[PDB]
Amino acid sequence: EDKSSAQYIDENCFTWAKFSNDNI
Amino acid sequence: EDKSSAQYIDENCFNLRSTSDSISFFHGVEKFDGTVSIPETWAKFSNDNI
Amino acid sequence: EDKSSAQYIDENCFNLRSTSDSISFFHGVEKFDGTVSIPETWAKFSNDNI
Amino acid sequence: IRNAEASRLWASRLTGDSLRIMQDKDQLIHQMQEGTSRNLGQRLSDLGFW
Amino acid sequence: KLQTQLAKILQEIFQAENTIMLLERAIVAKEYPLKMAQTMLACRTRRPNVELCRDVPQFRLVNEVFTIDDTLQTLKLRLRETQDTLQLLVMTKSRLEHELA
Amino acid sequence: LCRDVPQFRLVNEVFTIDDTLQTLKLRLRETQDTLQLLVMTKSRLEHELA
Amino acid sequence: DDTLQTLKLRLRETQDTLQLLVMTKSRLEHELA
Amino acid sequence: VNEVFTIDDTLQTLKLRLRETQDTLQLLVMTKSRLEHELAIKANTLCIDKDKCMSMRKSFP
Repeated sequence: EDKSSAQYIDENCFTWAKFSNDNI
Repeated sequence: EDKSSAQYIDENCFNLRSTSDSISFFHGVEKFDGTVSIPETWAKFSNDNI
Repeated sequence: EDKSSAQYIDENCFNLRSTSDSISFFHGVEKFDGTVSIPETWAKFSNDNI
Repeated sequence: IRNAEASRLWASRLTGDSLRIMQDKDQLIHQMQEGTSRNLGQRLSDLGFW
Repeated sequence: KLQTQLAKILQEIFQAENTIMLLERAIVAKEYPLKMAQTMLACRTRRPNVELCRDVPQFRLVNEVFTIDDTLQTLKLRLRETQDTLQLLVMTKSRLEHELA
Repeated sequence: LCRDVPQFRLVNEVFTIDDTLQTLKLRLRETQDTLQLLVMTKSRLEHELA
Repeated sequence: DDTLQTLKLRLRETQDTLQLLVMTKSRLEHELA
Repeated sequence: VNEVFTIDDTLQTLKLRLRETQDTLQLLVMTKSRLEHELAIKANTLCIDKDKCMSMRKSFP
């Protein structure tokens, strides 16, 4: 949900990877 | 200008909160002769400029 | 009764599936040379008795 | 009986040793970390002065 | 008497397991702080020109590296001793239970 | 005294497994400096970018 | 590579067969006597 | 046969008591290790006490 909301914000307007790795 | 570059570097290093981006296991960094001077010499260069 | 004990404490290992509580460190026991005899030897002792 | 008891005392004292070492030396680590941070702060202050 | 001894052996063997897990989580805890000095040094070594400074934070960072390496090696030492103690306790368990039988 | 095929078979397979684990950990103990080399490369390339 | 493990397996098998053979020899000599 | 096994079982029991004896010997190694460990503290305390006691008895007019 966080990622999708960020993507939508990026679309409308115009390390997290490590945390996702730990989640995996 | 050089010392402003220096201040910004030191800022984003000390004020950097860890666990975030720089968590790579650097090694071999236990040796560095990059420093050529002693702070007193740097101070006297600045005084010479003044 | 010797082979009764044999079959009992043999079946409580094959039927005993691996996951248990006795899993805890030992040392290498390659040096173990307890045994002395042969299959044909058990066979022939049984034949002697019968 | 003596085998058992001697082994127990051996293990218990070793455990106590390990716990004490880990705890105190962790405290030392974070102390010197604090020292590093303070020194960096004063260096930044001097640089701003210049 | 022997049965009582067997029971307390079981208690002590899993206590030793608890010690081992304490040691391994100590390893995990000490893994991260090694990042402090090495990353700060790696990023600091880069400066444009002469303002490179030999100073107290640098000395203290060297001390960081030295001390942390000492921490890891002492802790893995403790690891070897705890495994040795556990295997000794287990062979004692085995012998005692066979004469129980 | 259980002297049949299992004892020798197990004795051998445990060796096979530990010899196996030797090279399996060899791979990882090399993967570390495999990481380190790319660490130096990335540090360089970002600095020349600056 | 794998020839190493195969050779060691042949080594152990040859060993075991040798103890088998020698003790069977001793036994057969016992009944012979 | 009966005598052959009577030899063998006696031999393996002797081997078992030999393993017993080696276990006892390593017990003794551990115990003497404990004793020599504590002996250092003994010696240190004794020498420090002796030195200071000599000093204070000799001195303080």
